[PDB]
Amino acid sequence: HKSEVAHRFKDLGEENFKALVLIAFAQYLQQCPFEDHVKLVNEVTEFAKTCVADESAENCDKSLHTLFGDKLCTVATLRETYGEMADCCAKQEPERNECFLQHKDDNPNLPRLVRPEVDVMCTAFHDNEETFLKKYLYEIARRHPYFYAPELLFFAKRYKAAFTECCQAADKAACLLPKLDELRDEGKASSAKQRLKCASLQKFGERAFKAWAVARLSQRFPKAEFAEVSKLVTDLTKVHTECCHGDLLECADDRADLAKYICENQDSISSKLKECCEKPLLEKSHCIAEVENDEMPADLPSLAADFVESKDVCKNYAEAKDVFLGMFLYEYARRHPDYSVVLLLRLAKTYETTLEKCCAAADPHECYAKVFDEFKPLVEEPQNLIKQNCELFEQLGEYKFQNALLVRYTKKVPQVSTPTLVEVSRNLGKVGSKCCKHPEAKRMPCAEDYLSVVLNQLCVLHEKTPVSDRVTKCCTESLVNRRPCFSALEVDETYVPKEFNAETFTFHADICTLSEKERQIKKQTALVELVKHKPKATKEQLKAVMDDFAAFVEKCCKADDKETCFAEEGKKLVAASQAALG
Ligand SMILES: CCCCCCCCCCCCCC(=O)O
Ligand SMILES: CCCCCCCCCCCCCC(=O)O
Ligand SMILES: CCCCCCCCCCCCCC(=O)O
Ligand SMILES: CCCCCCCCCCCCCC(=O)O
Repeated sequence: HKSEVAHRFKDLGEENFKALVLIAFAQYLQQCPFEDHVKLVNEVTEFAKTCVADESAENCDKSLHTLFGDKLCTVATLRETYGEMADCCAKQEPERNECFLQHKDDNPNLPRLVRPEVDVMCTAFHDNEETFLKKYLYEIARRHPYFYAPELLFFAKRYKAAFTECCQAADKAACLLPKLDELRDEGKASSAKQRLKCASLQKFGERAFKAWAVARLSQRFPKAEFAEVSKLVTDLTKVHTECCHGDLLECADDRADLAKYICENQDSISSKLKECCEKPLLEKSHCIAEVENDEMPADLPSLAADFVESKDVCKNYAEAKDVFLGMFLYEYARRHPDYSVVLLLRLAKTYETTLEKCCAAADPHECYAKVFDEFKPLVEEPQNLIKQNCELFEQLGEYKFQNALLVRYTKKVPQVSTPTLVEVSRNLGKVGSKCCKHPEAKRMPCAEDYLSVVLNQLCVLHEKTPVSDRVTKCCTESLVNRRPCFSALEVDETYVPKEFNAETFTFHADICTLSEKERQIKKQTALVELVKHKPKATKEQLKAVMDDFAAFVEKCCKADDKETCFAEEGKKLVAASQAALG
């Protein structure tokens, strides 16, 4: 209407409004105390209500941008705390807003946010639920000022439900700790996934992005016509482009518009949207993004007629190459919800390479007659990797699977740090356990998505402290080529072994009184260092050692003296091992 603020307040509801205002202020004023933000929230909410009562009331017809920037510029310590950010206030909109946006600090220097003990958390949750949760929301938003505010709200509500259920359980910790871990990991991945999509857009351009959206939306909405998918791809590309620039309101409005269009057109798109489309504005976009794949229509024909048989392939291609490739991609993807999106794009690139060569060659239709054959080994490559790795997972369990991976990747890239090798290997093993309990139909997209996050963490860490030319290569490739680049890593025959360090392999009784988790990580750290010291060590030779180390740890955590069993048996274990592996 006349009043954007009034209109937001009506659409979100007072509770969501207050939480979004808190996140937004926290994201821009990363260094003000919680109590300051509480007071800004209350003033803004007060003013909002006046508008709701009367859109003609004073100031109620200013833009949300103008109101927000005005409010920021009234912060008394703005120059003293934020330095050059206060210079934004000398500008008029929209420059002022742009200026504010650029001064968000993606790397604030704040202490890590520690998880308190369970009884401490549950007690504060009971004694003042609202401030417990809102102060958490503030601590998180100010540490991640680009994280999309409504998704951050969706996480906050899941935490609230976590505390609600677990703080009244018999074993509070056993209930609560798994949920907090799950949520922390989902959140960190979700944020790493937003960042990664924006970086890929930048580096690879808008056409690769559109290719990716085609494949993905085509899998999702297999009954939509190409021109409907193409339309969503164009809109989605705009949404993601604007959301990467970072203005909350511009991103939210784009996301709302698309959700609305989709909901007004369910019968052209998918039959699984009814639920999402009935949800309030706040949750619509999010629910649609997560909607399960529609059913494939059923009597769909071979792509042969259109894409290989037809006289006109080269004509139809030449007339609009991306549209033709896009149609190829659409028809492929909609028939294959069981493929990774990156597999579909390799196949599209193969087809494109083939048309480019064949359509300019002596006999086009002869030249590309056999193109679909090129696809077979690109499909089977990941399928067979999934079966080889998942069989290994079933034989070993998760922990021993992680150990095999640790041995595996240490030999390939022994220049990687141990903590990186250990974190990534543990994490890849978690992808094992997650995705290998899916049936075939769902295995490839599972791995793609979870691998995408682990192999991005790997790349993130590594480009921060570079050490392997091979890893930097795989990290700087197209996202299409990232994972196969990693699967092609070969043992580093060039590697000079690490020199023996007695400390590295000295163990104390404190390890008997460590978490299951933390003991594992110390055993896995030693395993890596064992491989880094004896890289040519054999599978039988490694297992001999592990079996002895295992015996050792039971023995020395089972005695009346602990301290010296660990020093005494230790010296013995290490001696035995150093001559077993020659
Ligand atoms: C109608 C939307 C445009 C779709 C363009 C199709 C391009 C398909 C083949 C090339 C694959 C690009 C993958 C990449 O380089 O990241
Ligand atoms: C005395 C109260 C003055 C009212 C403050 C303005 C309320 C609107 C807040 C808009 C927050 C959105 C931030 C953004 O995306 O840039
Ligand atoms: C699977 C596509 C269905 C379309 C649903 C529209 C929502 C996508 C918006 C994406 C960009 C927003 C920023 C983010 O939260 O990552
Ligand atoms: C280089 C010779 C010193 C060898 C010392 C033994 C190192 C043992 C670490 C093995 C990790 C145990 C695997 C496990 O059971 O979790």
